[PDB]
Parts: sequence; C-alpha cells; structure tokens
Amino acid sequence: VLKITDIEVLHLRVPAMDADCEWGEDAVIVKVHTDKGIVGVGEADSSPLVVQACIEAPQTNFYCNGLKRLLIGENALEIERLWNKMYWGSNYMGRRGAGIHAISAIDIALWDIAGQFYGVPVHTLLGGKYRDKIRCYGTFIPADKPEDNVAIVQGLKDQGFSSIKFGGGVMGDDPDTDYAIVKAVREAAGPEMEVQIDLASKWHTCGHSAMMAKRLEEFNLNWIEEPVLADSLISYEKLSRQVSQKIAGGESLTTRYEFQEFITKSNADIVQPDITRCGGITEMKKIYDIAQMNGTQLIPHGFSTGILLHASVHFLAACEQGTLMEFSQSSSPLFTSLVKNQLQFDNGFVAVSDAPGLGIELDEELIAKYRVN
Amino acid sequence: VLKITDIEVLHLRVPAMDADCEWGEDAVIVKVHTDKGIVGVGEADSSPLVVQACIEAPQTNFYCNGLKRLLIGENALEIERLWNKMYWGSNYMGRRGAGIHAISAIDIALWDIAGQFYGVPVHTLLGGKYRDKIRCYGTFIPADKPEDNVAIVQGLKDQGFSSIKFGGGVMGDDPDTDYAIVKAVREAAGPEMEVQIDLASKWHTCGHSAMMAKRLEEFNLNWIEEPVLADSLISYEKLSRQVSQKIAGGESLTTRYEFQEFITKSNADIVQPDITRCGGITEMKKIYDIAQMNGTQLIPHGFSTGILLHASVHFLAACEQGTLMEFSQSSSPLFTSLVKNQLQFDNGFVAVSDAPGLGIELDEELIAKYRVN
Amino acid sequence: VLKITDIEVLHLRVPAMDADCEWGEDAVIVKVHTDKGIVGVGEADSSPLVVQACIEAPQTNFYCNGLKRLLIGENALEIERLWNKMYWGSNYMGRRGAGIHAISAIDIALWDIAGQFYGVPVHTLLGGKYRDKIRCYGTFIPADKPEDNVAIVQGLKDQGFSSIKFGGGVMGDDPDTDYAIVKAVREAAGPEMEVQIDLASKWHTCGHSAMMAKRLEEFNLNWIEEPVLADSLISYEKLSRQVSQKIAGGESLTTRYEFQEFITKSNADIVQPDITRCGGITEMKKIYDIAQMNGTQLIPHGFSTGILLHASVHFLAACEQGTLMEFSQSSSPLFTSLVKNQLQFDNGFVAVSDAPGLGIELDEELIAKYRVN
Amino acid sequence: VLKITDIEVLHLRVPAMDADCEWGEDAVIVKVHTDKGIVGVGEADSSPLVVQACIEAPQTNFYCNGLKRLLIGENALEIERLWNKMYWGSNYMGRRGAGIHAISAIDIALWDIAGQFYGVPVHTLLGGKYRDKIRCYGTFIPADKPEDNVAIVQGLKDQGFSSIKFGGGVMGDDPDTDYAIVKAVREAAGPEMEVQIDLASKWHTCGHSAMMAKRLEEFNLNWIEEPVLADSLISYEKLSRQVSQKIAGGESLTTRYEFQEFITKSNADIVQPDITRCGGITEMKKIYDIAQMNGTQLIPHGFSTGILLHASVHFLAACEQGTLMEFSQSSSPLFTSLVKNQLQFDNGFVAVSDAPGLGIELDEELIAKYRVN
Ligand SMILES: [Mg+2]
Ligand SMILES: [Mg+2]
Ligand SMILES: [Mg+2]
Ligand SMILES: [Mg+2]
Repeated sequence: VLKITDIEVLHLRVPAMDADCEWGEDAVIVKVHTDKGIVGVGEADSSPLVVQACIEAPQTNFYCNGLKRLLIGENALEIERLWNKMYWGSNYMGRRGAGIHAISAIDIALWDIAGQFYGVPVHTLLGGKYRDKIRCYGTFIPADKPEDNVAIVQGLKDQGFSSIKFGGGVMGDDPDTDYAIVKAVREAAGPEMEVQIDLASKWHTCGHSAMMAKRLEEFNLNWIEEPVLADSLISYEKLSRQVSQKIAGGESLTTRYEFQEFITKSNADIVQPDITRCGGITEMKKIYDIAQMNGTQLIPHGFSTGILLHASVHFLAACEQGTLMEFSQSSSPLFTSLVKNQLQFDNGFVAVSDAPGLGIELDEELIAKYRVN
Repeated sequence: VLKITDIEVLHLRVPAMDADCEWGEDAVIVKVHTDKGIVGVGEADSSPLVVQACIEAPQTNFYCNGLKRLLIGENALEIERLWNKMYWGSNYMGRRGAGIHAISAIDIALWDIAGQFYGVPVHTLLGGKYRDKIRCYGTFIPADKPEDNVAIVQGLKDQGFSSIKFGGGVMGDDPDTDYAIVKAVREAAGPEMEVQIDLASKWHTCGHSAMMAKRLEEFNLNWIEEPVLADSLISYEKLSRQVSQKIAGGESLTTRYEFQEFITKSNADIVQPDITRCGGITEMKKIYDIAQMNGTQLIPHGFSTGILLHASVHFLAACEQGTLMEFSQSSSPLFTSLVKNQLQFDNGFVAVSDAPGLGIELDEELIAKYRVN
Repeated sequence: VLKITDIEVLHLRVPAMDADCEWGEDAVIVKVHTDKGIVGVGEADSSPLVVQACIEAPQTNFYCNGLKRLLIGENALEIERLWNKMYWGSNYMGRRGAGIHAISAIDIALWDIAGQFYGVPVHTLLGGKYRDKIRCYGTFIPADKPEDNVAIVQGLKDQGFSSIKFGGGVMGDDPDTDYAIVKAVREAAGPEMEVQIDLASKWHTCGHSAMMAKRLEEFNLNWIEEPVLADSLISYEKLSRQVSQKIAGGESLTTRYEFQEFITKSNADIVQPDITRCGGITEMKKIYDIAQMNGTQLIPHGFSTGILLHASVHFLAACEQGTLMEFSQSSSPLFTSLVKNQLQFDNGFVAVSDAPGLGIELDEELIAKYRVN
Repeated sequence: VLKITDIEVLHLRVPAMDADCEWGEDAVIVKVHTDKGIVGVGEADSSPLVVQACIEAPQTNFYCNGLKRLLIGENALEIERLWNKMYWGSNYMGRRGAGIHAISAIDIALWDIAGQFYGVPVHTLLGGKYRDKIRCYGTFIPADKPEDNVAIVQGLKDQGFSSIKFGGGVMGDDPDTDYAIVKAVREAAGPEMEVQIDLASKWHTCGHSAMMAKRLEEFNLNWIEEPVLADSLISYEKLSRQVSQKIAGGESLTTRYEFQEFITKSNADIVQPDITRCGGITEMKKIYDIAQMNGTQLIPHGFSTGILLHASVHFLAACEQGTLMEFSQSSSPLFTSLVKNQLQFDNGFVAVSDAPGLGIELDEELIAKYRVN
C-alpha cells in the first residue's frame, strides 16, 4: 500500500516579513511524501504562518490534532477517507476557515500523488476530460486615474482575452470614481468584450450596491462580483431581485456546507470556490454537484501560483460545465516561475495537460531563494 | 485616549509536544498592553500554535493581516470598532474558525481593560448584574466500566452540584454500554438531580440518535448534547420533531452568522457558544440577543482556565436569563492556578466578582514554568 | 456606586396650550440626577403631557409603575438592566407606544450620565467612532403653490445640502398637485441632488401609492417615505415588488419587536427609528443589529431639539453604516437654542462631538421662559 | 344629530398616591356628554394619569392631538368613524399601548350612548343576543402556603363556579412551590372543575415552561395563561408543538394589528383581549372576526369595575361563541359599588342585561368620595 511518510510545508515570500504584501507576493505550499517516492504538491491561498501551524500542530484534544500527525503512516490513495479524517481530527481548530485552507493544500497534493501512482492525469480520476482547452478571463487592479486603464485593457486584448475582470485597489470608493473607471474600460474594450467587475465587498451595503448597478447598466457588465460581504445572504438575495447584471460570490467560503447555504439562499448566478481554500479538489467536486442541482454556474476563484492553476485546470477539464477559468496576471516570481513546466495562457485559452497527476515540477532553486522557513 | 502598545501571546503546556493531550493540558493566553500600564487578559480555547499564528501573522493581502498588526496604536476602549477592524482585516484567513478564536481572545482582553479603565466590573459595562451568584452544572468523562461511575457522581454530589453532565471517552460507541452508563448515573444521583449527556457527535446519524431518545425517556434527561455534528442542521431539526428530551449544541460555532443559522434552523432548545471561540464577549452579546428573539436558551460552553471562567461569569451575571453555567474541573495546574484570585465553585454556585474588569491576576511564576514560547 | 436621586421632567411649549402646534413647537425633556452630581439629559418626541404622566405615575399594579418610582435609588450605570426594569415594571401601561417614548428619554439621559462618569463621549461607549462627521439631508414642508418651493430648495443648496426631503402640509392631496410640487423641486435642485419625499401616510392605500410612483419616476426620487400607514406590512411588501424607488418607513414604531416585524415583513429598503421614540440608544443598538442582519439601511428619524441631535450623532458615529442623518430646519427657539453648545450643520455635514456623555449644556434661561410645568 | 359636548375623565383611587396598589384599587372612567342630555360611560384598565393625559392633551402636531379635542362637536352616533378619527389624530402618541387604552374608554362610552339613543341594549347593536346568561370562571391570587388554598377553592365552589383560574403572587417563582400549589387545588376542587393557571409571564422561557407542561399533565389543566411574555411569538409557537395543555395569552395587546399577529403566529388556542385596552367594543369585534377565521377561542380579559363587566357581557351576548367570561372578585368599593345596578354573578353565570346601552347607572356619591381629580 502507498504510505504517507512526511508532509513538508514551505513558506515562500517576496517582500520583507514586516513590509506590505499584495495578492501573490507570498505562498504556502505543501509536499506530501510517500514510501514509493511519489511526491504530491498542493498549496493554500491563505496566511502562510497560519496554514503551517494547522499542519504542524500537536494534539490539543481528541478532536484537535495538527494535520501532519493524522496523516503520517496513512494510505495516501484513500483520499476521501483522509479528507474526513482531517476534517474530524482537526475539527476543533478547523471545521471552517483557516483549517479548511490547510486541508485543501493536502487534498490537492493527494490527488497529485494518486495521478502519478496510477499513471493518469488527475482529470481522468475525476471522470475524464470534456475539452482540450479552457477559456479564460483576465484580471487587473485598475489604475487610480480612469483613462490610465486603456493601456492595461489594450494589453489584455492583444494577448487574446475575450473576457476581463477588474477590481481592488481603489475600487468601490466613489460612485463618480467607480463610474469613470468602468466608463474608460468598456470604451477601451469595445462592445463585444465580456467585462465583469469585482468589488471585494467594498460597496458595503445592499442599497449602495443597487444604486450603483443601474448607473453602470449601460456598460453591459457580464457580472458583479462580491458587492458586499457574503455573510449577508439576505443582502445577496435582495440584490438579485433588483439588479439586471449577474451576481457572483463565494471565494472566501469553506466546505460544502457554506457553499450549500450560499448557493441556495443568495440566489447568486455565479458561485466561485477557490480550490485552495474550499476543501480541495475532493470538496470542490461536491460543491460542483450542488451548483449543478441548483442551476448555478461554478467559475473557480484563484490567483496564487502554478499549483492552483494546474489543480483548477484539471478540475474544470473534468466538468461538463467547466467552460471558464480566471487567469490572473502578475510579474511575481511565485506566480510566473515556481512551477517549472507551467501551463501557459495562449490567445484566449489555457491548454489541458495530460501528464500524470497535476503535471507539476517545482523550481527547486526558486524554493531555496524565497524559503522563509 | 488609552492606546494599545503590545499584544503578547503566551503558549502554555503541561506535557511535551510529541505527547498525548486532553481537554485543559494546554492553553493560549493573550495579554493586551496599553500605554497607561493597564493590561488586559484573554484566552482562546483552540490550538495554541494556530491562534499564535493568527495574532503574529504579517500582511499577506489587503484583507489578510495578523491581528497584532491591526491593533498596535489603536484606542483600546473602542472595543466593537476594533472587533470589526480585526474581522475585516483578517477576513481572508479568519471570518470563521481559527481566526475568530484569535479575535475572541483579544476581545476578552479589551473588555478586561475597559473595566479597569472605567473602574467597574465588566458585568456593569454589559448592562448590570442580575444576580450575585450563578448556578453551575458539573461534568465528567465517564469510566469505561458502568459500575465505576457511582463514585464520580457521589463525588460531585459532595461538592454541592444539583446538575451534572457526562460524555466523551467510550460514550457513544456501543448502544448497550451507553444504556449501562446512563443506568448507573440516574440511580447514583437519584431522581432529584438534573442529568445531561454529551456525545460529542458520536451517535453520527439521527436514526441512531432518535432510538436512544425513546430508550432513555425513562431516565428523564435534562438535555442531549451534540448527538451529531452541527454541520447537518436538517439532522437536528428532524431530531426535535421526535425526541422527548431537550437538544443542545453549538459549542464549535463562530460568529453571529453561524449561530443565527444554528438557532433558527436546528430547532435546538439550547445553544452553547464558547466565549473564547465564538467571537469573544462582544459577539456573545449579539448571539444572546438572537437566542432571546427565538426563545432559545443560551448555556455557555467552556473549559480551559480561570480566564474563560471570569469572562463567562461576568457575561452571565449581566444576562436576564444568565442562570446556568458549565463548571468543569480538572487537577490541571493551568485550570486551577493560572489565575491567582480565581472564582471558586461553592455548594452549587459560583459567586459573581465585582472587581473592575474581569478581576484577573495571573500567576506569573506559573507562566514561566509552563510557557512553550 | 452611582445612584439615581431624582428624575426631573420639563414640559416646554412655544404657543398657547389651546392653540395650534407644528412639529418642534413643544418638547418634553428629562433630567436624571445622580448622587455624584452628574445630570443626564434626554427627551421624547411624543406628547409632553403623556410622557410626563408615564414618568410621574404611581403604582397601579405590580406591572404598572411610573418610571420615576422604579429608578430612584437605582444604579445609573447599569443601563440595559434599568431598560429591562422600566420595560417590565411599566409593562401594563407601556410595552408599546407612549410608555416606550418615556423610556427612550430616560435611556438617553442614562447614556449621557455614563459618558460623563466615565469621562468619554457616548460614541466610545457604543463601540468607537468610524467618522469625524456625518452627512445630512435637509427637510422642509413644501409651499402650497408649486413654484414657490424654488426659493426654499435654493436656500438649502447654498447651505451645502446634497440631499433633501420634503413632505407634510398639503402633500399627498392631489395627484396633479403632488406632481407639480415634485416637478418644481427637482428642476430647482438639478440632476445631481438626492431628492426624497415623505407623505406621512397620506396616499392612504397601496394602489394610489403605486400609480403615483411611476408618474414621479422621471424625477429620480431617492426614496418614498411612509406612503401609507406602517400598520399594513402587506401594503409595504406589495409596493416594494411594484415600485422602482426605495421605500422608507418606521418612524412611529417602538421596540425591537415592532422593528423586527417591519424590517422582515415590509421589504422596505430603509428603516427609520427615532432615538427618542423607539426605546432610546439602548434599543436603537438592537434595531441596528436587526437591520444589518437583513440588509436594510437604517437612517434615523428625528426633529425636535439639540438633545435628539446629539444622541443621534453619537449613535451614528458609532455605526459602521452610520453614513446619513436627517437635519431638519426650524426657526423655533426649542430647536435652535435649548442646547447651548449645539452641534451645527456645516456645508453638507454635521461634525462629531468628542465631549464626555452627549456633550449637552442646556440653556437654563430658556427653560425658565417656556416651562409649562 | 346627537353632538358630543364634553368628555369628562374621572380618576378614582382607594389608597394614597405614594402607597402600594394591586389590581382594582384605582380606576379611570370616562363620561362622554351629548347635547341631548344622554351620557355614556366607559373606562380603561391602565394607568389613570396616563389615560387622563391622552384624553386631555393639546395639539403637539398634525397627528398628535389629545382625544377630547378631536371629539368635541362630533356626531356621537358615528362610532367607527370616530374610532378612526382618534386613531389617526393621536397616532403619534397612540397607535399602540396607552393611547389605545384611552380610545377604548371613549369607544365604550359611545356604544353606551348609541344604545340609549336607539332605545336598545348594546348587544342588539352588535348583532343580537345568543344567550340570556354567560358562564363564568373565577380567579384568585393563591396563598403562599400550598395547604392554605383549600379554603379559597371551596369558597368559589360555594358561589357556584364550575371553572377557576389562579396566578400572581408567588406563582411562577419556584418549580416545587408551583407544583405544590397545583397539587392542592385539583384535590380541593375534585376532577369535575375546569382548572386554569395564569403565570403572568413568570416562567420566562419556553424551556422552563415546557417542563411543567409534562409535569402537570396529570392534573389536566384547562389552559396555561401567559407562560412567557407575548413579545416572543416564536416562544409561544414552540410551546404549542410540545405542550399537552391549551395555551392562552394576549391580554396586554392593543389593536387588531397586534392581535392578528398573535393569533396567526403564536398558535395559541385562546386569545384574551381586554375590552378596556384593546380598542374598545369596536375593535374587539374586529378581533373576534380574526379569531373566528383562525379557529382561535376568544375569552375576554378584564378586572376593574362594573363598566368593564357591562361592556364584556354585552359583547359576549352578541357573539355566537361568547360562551365564557372571567368574573374576578374583590372587596374593593370601585369593583362592587361604582355601578349602582351592577350585574351579579349567580350560581355559575352572569345574567344578560336588556336595558338600553350598557345599563350603567353610576354611584355619584362614591365618585365624590374617591376622585383624585
Ligand atoms: Mg473576487
Ligand atoms: Mg460539549
Ligand atoms: Mg417621516
Ligand atoms: Mg392574565
């Protein structure tokens, strides 16, 4: 039987431990080692220090063990049983939130392991591939001055993007400033392009979100992502009845339970689990099933490294409705270079890899360079 | 204009990191330091390494800061605004679970500070005390042999306990054993005593749960605690339609959002937030209001140190319906001795402290002896 | 301990006791006296004679005591416990309506007392301030002839108001007269200004309200306040499904219970408790929490004296979503001059006061002048 | 063309203003005077000072007039239009609570006038009498010692009471005492008697309430009255799903709106409007219709003077299901002697009066003796 022999956690960071940090300038990656010398790689988009503690923690009580402790000596191929072992065994400190992000990383690595052991791409183990490539949308953080975004938008257009998302930075702060940035990007993109917006909850309330949506209705937005916090399922529901554009959310949620509540109560058009936060590939499978039962489109969230990319691609290839992925752009060495043989965006699409497991080879020299721990 | 100058996390432990650990043999306490020399003390009943990481974490992104970074230089008196700053600022890594445990500890410390600063017990800041002492119930892990339990029951009877709870260990596993443990405890306690069971999710399904509910209807139990996992709200509701006894749960939940769902969808009679997990005193207050609006009894959960105890007593004293508290006991030096002037169980009841803040003086010798960090 | 020693009720009136009276030409204010010589000031926007009787009443039965009787000798700092004491103790004559207005006045004065005793502004005790000033909207009673409102609107525009509300007088009487007044104010204000209307229930029925709303839809009204009586929650709900503009109501309601029913059943966009009617600052806190849970915007109602103003400002400063206040305009000496150091509207905003308690000094000479009792 | 010329409020009292007072030692009665010499009598079971203020109040605003000002010069026969004029005209200070108590008194007086004017008993104006007498139940405050109660039960048995209610005093406080009081009363009355309890909200929560419901299932109580406060409709509904006995409440509510909510959301078996609080005879009629539509039994609440008694009998006589009335007794001269020709309890029953109006002649000597104003 294939036995787990070690779990290795690697904190990677680009700026200083006291300095500021954007999305994608740090990472936490896990290597699961087995007795046959198959290593699986996963990651979590979460706080690296916290994820590390969830994995490396000792026993606190019978329902509170660090994840490494529960998994050394275990049968790596039995992925779902191990998911349930980690979930129960770390339940006191996990169950929702950071502990589930830790589980996601390990689960992803276990799927990598199984694919390599069995000699098949993960998409085969998930049921088989429906497509040889996946359509992407590109994302950017918008420039403070509205008309300075034309250069960014045009830069994505000749890259081949037929769909774009923007938000963060100073997005949501001024109704007039919000209007002027959305103006300058639709004009720069033309009337064929899909344009969607992400507020990262910055419109705060239901009323401010609805007023802003009718004013931006002329620009024909494809969706409006996280106008408010996903805590208020009532606020989402109420926005759905009163807005014309699609509503998207869900990226910060963890486990099938939170997704089941979101999907059925928010009346969102689009649900966006992150494969490295939600519980991993195993959990994402169950979340997809719930979405399908409810007529909700699942478009995964994610921007970290090639590990998230390879996991998300393998997952979507295996979905009948896996027709759209987020492909975010960064100059960070962690995004561009950590995975040596990284899948590349190419004229509107990313190709599906058929290599065993997740098809990940890590840049070992780069690990040595940015290793905090 | 009291400013926060430092947040000091103390990991305490009795056995070694590689060794076995039960409820109460480790703790994570937080000291919040101000520029006027007053210190506030809080704790989190969770994994000490994870809570430490939540507090000490650097910036990862705009919604992902460790708590300490968000709080140095802030006005300590502005407790609810600071709760929201932490909730928002750590949202990506927190929101539910481990991050909220870390928030709970700090929140508790901030209340302790405000009390000292204002020269009044926390119960006055919470609205004023309804009682001079609080009725307690006692808890035990039952011995494997059913006939061995008569000495533990009697031991609690000698202390003055009019109400007792048992669970954990071999409770839950075998239905015949379960019956044999419940047999010996009602007989040893007599018909006078309130007797409650806590299965810690070990009956697994409502089908297995409902069978024992008709079986032990002759033993007249006060409540049945966590028959299944609180993840299945439907399983709880279904139990409430066919069970004679009262249903209790909720100890592992975090934020008013999880409690609002549990309270309204589970039809449980009793909700059990832990003050050191749910979000702290600030959040506990909101959870109390929701419980009141829905006719649900709030009996807090908690067993760690005198910190949890002092916070729970100050809370319940200020609640119109704050009429019952868990008083679990251990010989563990972290429970008995960390808080110097610790409130004592006394013939059925724990007295309400009127000292300013939470009335907590820490055994500084003991801290040095048992600190891991 | 800080003990209540007296409760002093002052009926102030501008015109004769047999003459007509507009909004703001009479007031009832309460002074709560303590043994440390701290006086707290509150008021109720209600009938002065009735409020006075609720406070000064003797015992009628065990659940029917005047409020003064329940509070002399009590511990003033224990505000929420005293709220519950008054609520239970006056339940037979109070519970809803005028008795709750009486409670509001006292509760406001108790918060004033606590702030002074502790040496902090009330906004600190409510959780801390989110903003140094609060955006206001101005209100006026419209002139009978439509085009005579231009002078009023322009008068508010150079005052700095970016948002205006009008109603009362002859508002709601004629569909053509209603249309012509709304015409002449939007033209006078321009297309940038927020313009909202208040009918004070004068459209009577659901059908008349809906027909009038589509005809005024061109003028882009920010909200429609109280089209019908808030008794018919069904009428509000039905209007929400069929109207484009925001629906506001709630000003006449009392206690969390009426607000919970309104908020959840009316599907109103905006809920408007009056801090001097709803149960006071204590109750308003619980009403805010309910609004937040349901995605409903809370915009306080109020126009009486500086006492209501100072209470509402302290409250909103302490709300994460306290972004808008009603600032009504009157020439009445009670509005302009009763509070000596009154906060002033200044170019679109009112500044937040940091003085201890509510920051209220009463014009004692003015009290002597208009004192009926 | 009968015109109202005066409304005369009479505050009556037995002990002094500073002294103790129980149910029935004060009253507030209203005389409505017409220009044709006929006088109508009503009362309000509420605080006499507050009801007086509600009636005698000046104008405060357009929706805030004292009732007397709204009614002088009006056509007394137009009772329902006058109810609506008062409801609307005092809405700001009334709407629920004390203002509706003041309306109730006047409404009752107007019915008394119409009856005299038309030469027919009020029961004819209400639709016509179904019965010549009404079955009564009797009430007592139980003596502290459980064994002392056997003489009171027997005392009521001697009078002819086939149905009895007890509560107040020390009822509610201690569960063992509660059981010991209920023990002695079923035994003293025998199995024949209908026995009911009224806790006056003193069981506080449904958890405490439901335990006694299984406990006293052997005593076969006719109903359990107001176990908790009627504010928590959810608490009532939850009690109805698990209680053997019938649930009663509603005595403190005002207007068809509160009753509609209580009746439909509480799942109570019995609703108890007080004719002198709920809105008067006019409103009671509407509340009866709602109760009928929902299968809810209406048993009126009331203990004050012969005014309440004469109004309640005239009401119930005209109801198809007006088959049970509360007949509480006191030695108090306001109860026994204010109404000269007072209807008498007679061997189980109170006879129906056919005199025009309410058949009320007031003891004018007694008025002079006990008037406060
Ligand atoms: Mg997003
Ligand atoms: Mg438990
Ligand atoms: Mg209004
Ligand atoms: Mg009663």
